[PDB]
Amino acid sequence: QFVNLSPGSTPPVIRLSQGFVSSLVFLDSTGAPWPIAAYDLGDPSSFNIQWDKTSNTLMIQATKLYNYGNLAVRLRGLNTPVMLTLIPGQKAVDYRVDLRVQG
Amino acid sequence: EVIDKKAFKDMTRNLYPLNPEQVVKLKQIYETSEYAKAATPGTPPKPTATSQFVNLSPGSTPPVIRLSQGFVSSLVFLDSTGAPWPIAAYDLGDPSSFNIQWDKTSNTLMIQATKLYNYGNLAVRLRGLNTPVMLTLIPGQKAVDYRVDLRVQGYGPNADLLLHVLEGVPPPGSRRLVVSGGDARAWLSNEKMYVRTNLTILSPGWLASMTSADGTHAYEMQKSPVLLVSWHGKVMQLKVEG
Amino acid sequence: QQEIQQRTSDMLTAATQLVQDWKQVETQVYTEGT
Amino acid sequence: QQEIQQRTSDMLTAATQLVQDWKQVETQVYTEGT
Amino acid sequence: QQEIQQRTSDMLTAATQLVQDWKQVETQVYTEGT
Amino acid sequence: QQEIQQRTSDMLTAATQLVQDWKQVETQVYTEGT
Amino acid sequence: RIIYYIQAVIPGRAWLIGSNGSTLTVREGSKIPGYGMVKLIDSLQGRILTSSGQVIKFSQEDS
Amino acid sequence: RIIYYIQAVIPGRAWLIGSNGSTLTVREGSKIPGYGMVKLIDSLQGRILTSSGQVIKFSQEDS
Amino acid sequence: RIIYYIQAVIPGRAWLIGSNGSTLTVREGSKIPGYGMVKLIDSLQGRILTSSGQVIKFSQEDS
Amino acid sequence: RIIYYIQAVIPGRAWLIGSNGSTLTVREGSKIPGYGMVKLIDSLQGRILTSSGQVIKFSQEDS
Repeated sequence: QFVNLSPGSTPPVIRLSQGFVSSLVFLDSTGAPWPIAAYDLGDPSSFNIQWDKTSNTLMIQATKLYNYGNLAVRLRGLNTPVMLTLIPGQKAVDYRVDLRVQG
Repeated sequence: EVIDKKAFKDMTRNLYPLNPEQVVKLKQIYETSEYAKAATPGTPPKPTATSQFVNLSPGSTPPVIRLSQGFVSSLVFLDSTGAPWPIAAYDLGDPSSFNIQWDKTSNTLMIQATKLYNYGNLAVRLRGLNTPVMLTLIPGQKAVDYRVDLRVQGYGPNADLLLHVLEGVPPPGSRRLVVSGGDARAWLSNEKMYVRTNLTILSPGWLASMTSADGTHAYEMQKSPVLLVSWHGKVMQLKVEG
Repeated sequence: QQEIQQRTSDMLTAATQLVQDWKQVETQVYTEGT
Repeated sequence: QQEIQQRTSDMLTAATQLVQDWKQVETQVYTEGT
Repeated sequence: QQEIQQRTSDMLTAATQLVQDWKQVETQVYTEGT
Repeated sequence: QQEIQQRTSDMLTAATQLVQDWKQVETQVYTEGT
Repeated sequence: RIIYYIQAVIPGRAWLIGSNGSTLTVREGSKIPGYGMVKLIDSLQGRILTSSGQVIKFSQEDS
Repeated sequence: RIIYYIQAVIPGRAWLIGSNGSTLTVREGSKIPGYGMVKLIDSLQGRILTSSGQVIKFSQEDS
Repeated sequence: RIIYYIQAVIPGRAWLIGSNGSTLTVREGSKIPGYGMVKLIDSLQGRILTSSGQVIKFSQEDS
Repeated sequence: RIIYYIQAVIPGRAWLIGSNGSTLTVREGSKIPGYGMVKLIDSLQGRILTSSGQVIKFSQEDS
């Protein structure tokens, strides 16, 4: 899915499965990988985020069953933060979320 | 001699006191109770992101920030030209109710509120400004701020669409069009419609054209209902309408 | 008639336990990588 | 009438707890970084 | 008629055992090799 | 019909033994050479 | 006629944002131009009474 | 006509995806463009009721 | 035509590999061209029922 | 005709080695070409019946 960075744009959502890997990747307009600089997470107990510090993918599992959460990521070239939210326990598990960005 | 058989049966019963169907339904009521204890308090708020141009007047009203229970809000400072402007200093009232993860030289702040209905105030001092900036914040509204983009009236120390339509972003204020026999997504916005396809147009002449890395074609075009398209030695006519 | 008092007691204990779970809220974490 | 003192005691306990909460006021904090 | 409680007692200990199993869930493991 | 407990008692630990032996699952191993 | 939506609302004080980007904070007894006074400011349910009988709420999009 | 598919459903709020790709979120009291008034949202069974007589469900590929 | 073999079978979902090479995963309510509507799915015995009545099974030599 | 010998026999699964050099592992219900259908598997004494009445065993002097 494309990520719209308009000021009034609706933020993206991710369906989650407990104990199962969610593959969050970030892509730019050319299709090159955009490396991830830094991130922030509220309620760290609900989600384990393995992240190689120079990589661009997130392999995250959710701990609880029906506790939605948010996520913030700041990139290397962007002064604008990227905010997403995720909800566990749905009828379709997002095995891959390819976040296409504008810039 | 069936005494051992009855003993084996009733000891199977005593070993496993639960029916497998009872196991299934106990699992069902288990996750039902999990859903009940993971239910939401009332209706959920609307997630919103906003921009706001701040007011440095000595009579204006400072802005008010909605605080979410435990969810991070990103407040990003930019100047009049929109260039980044990191903060020299920051301080918050009631440090228990809120969390701060402040990177050392960014023009951003990340805030996680903790208490449910207790409101506070925040005061920062900009890096290139003598003037301090104070905001207030209340929690527990029905709209939750994921990102607030604050712009300064003062100046800081520092002062496309083809890509969007090839990526798949239509221009705002545009509508779709019906094309006969053509695999072209058409958007009419400002009487110069944009065509997104995998074809090479031949008859009217491109006014501005983009060919992607994967190999799709985006063109700009004036309004005309009839086009002639050549495709790999084939020639056909396309009707575009609405 | 004492089953009312018994159910009140264990329901009270369970309610105290779950509201102890409710009042927990942890903090955010920030991660920086280079 | 005889249950007033029983109904006073639970009313006593939470209210005595309650007066601590608005007594608790923490201090302003400040962060400086370059 | 009084066989319920003995049927109840071991069933609860059986129930207490299984409710521990569904409650806990361990983390993942991320590996790096060269 | 008092003989039921006697066959119950003789079989019960034998019933309780092999389940843990059925629960006895062991890890794989990996060996190399040079 | 500038239309005010609720920006923030607590018990006692209220915050309104107009069409032109202006914003203000209202008590119970206060002068709002074009609308007069405020009869009730219900902090729950995001509902505000006016002296003209008008009911101010949030935006539909920003609710 | 634009057909929406259920993507994220919670108690109270729900998320749909537009036919043009414009995904959105909605609640019990709101106006859906192209269908009128949102009648009911059920957190279970994947059913959204409309004033247009439509019960929006999950997609067949998204189930 | 195109022939589907079960590869992954659980209570609730089932993974089917067509003879064309592609594959899919289904639930109780899903529509498969060439067979119609899935009637029942049995986790044991490799039994899945269709609207056409054809029992979807494993491959005969590959079981 | 290729002579099949028993290679490995357990309850459930059976390994039968033919005289052509190829062996096959099969379940209880499986059609053997050139011999027909094996209906029962007896793990004791290494006896396998076929639908055409013949019996697969081990070798007489290689077992």
